[PDB]
Amino acid sequence: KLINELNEREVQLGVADKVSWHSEYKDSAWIFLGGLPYELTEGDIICVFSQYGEIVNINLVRDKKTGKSKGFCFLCYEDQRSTILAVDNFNGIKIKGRTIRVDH
Amino acid sequence: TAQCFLRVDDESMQRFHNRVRQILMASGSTTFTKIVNKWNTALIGLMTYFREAVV
Amino acid sequence: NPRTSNEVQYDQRLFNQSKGMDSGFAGGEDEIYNVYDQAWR
Amino acid sequence: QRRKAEKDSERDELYAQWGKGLAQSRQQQQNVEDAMKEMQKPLARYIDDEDLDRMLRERPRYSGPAPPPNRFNIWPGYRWDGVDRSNGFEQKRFARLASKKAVEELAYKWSVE
Amino acid sequence: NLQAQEEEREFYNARRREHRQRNDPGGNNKEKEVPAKEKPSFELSGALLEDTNTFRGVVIKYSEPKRWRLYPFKNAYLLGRHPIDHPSCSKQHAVFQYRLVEYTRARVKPYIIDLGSGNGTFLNNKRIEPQRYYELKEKDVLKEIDDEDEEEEEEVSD
Repeated sequence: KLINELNEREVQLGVADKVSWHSEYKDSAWIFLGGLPYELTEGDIICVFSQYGEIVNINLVRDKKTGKSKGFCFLCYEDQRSTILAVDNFNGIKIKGRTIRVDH
Repeated sequence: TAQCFLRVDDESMQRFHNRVRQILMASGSTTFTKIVNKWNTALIGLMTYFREAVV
Repeated sequence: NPRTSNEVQYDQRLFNQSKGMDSGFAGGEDEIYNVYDQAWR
Repeated sequence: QRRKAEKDSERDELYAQWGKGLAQSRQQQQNVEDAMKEMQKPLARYIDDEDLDRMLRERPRYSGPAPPPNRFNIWPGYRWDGVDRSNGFEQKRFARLASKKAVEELAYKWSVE
Repeated sequence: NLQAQEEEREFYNARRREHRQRNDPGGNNKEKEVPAKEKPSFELSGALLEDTNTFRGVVIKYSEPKRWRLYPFKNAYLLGRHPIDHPSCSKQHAVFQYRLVEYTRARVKPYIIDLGSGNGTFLNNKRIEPQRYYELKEKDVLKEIDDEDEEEEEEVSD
């Protein structure tokens, strides 16, 4: 929720690109999707987030014993600009009634 | 099948001429850069409109 | 469920470039200048 | 312990090279080819051959519909759901940036007066 | 060495995906990209209601050959059992989703598509196999085997 208001202070003030805080990283593909719905699974979140790129490999944290999701996934794309696009875009999204969170 | 020749009508030329005369007469005070604006405006006013027929 | 529409229609990058309405350019006043669309250098 | 420590360590190579951006790495690779062009092509102009064919033409990939424009112009993956799920910040961010271009011009129009 | 790990993974669709993306229940047969109403396609044809192309429906109860009503197709339509389905049908053999009728663009043309209803559906007393759009031509008949009702299609002319 705090993200979207950082993108609004970044757009409103005329940040103009490379000083963007996605340049904070430059080293990292893997993204963090928290607040995910428990019914979701690999193939699903792959099908939704391959929109903005091609996701190479994602490890979704699912509790070892019960074998169900703890509610979040660390994902890895083939492209960084896909990550920048995904954090800056896909965030604040409704899924099954609950708004997911994303960040680097 | 045919050819149409264009020519700029008399009354039009008369209007333009009265427009230049308007620029000279109505400005005794106004700045010299201002007059040139008046000229340019009138002149493109003629040329963009008539174009081919002018030549 | 895809989100579908008839035809395609148009993209976005352009679909909102130039001002709006605005109207021509004054009654046609001499004082205006405005002949050139972009600066010299 | 050689093959095992090379499972974990060569996995450090694998997931290390994978981590960053496999897409990013190839683009970097292309630059390396560019250096090769320099060795033979010190100062190329026009008709020299690469330019020739160059102007002589002017792995599943997703099929259905269209993918909305992405600042960086990336086609979606193979099995992608085929549905736009977004905050719309791209468009609006995309639209707003375009609006500014109109603004610089109508800013100018001001100057002559 | 029967089951190494008890959970593993899926790589499969989620019920909330297909659910949320189609709801009246969740439905099947999301309209294709082409679908457009017939009246506006008669507007691009430049046709007032006099010369316009409107598909009217005709009913005959399969036992007795007329109108319980008459139905326009101009205003796709979901043919189902009755509430979800727009084109409700009192037929007790229709699955909760029986079939669909979508007008598509190939020209504005009518199309019938079976949803894979358990019994099937007969076209001119000749069934069609599931999961493909089948164009309909005027005077064609709908009811897979002998079906409490019948149906016919008519363009508006004369």
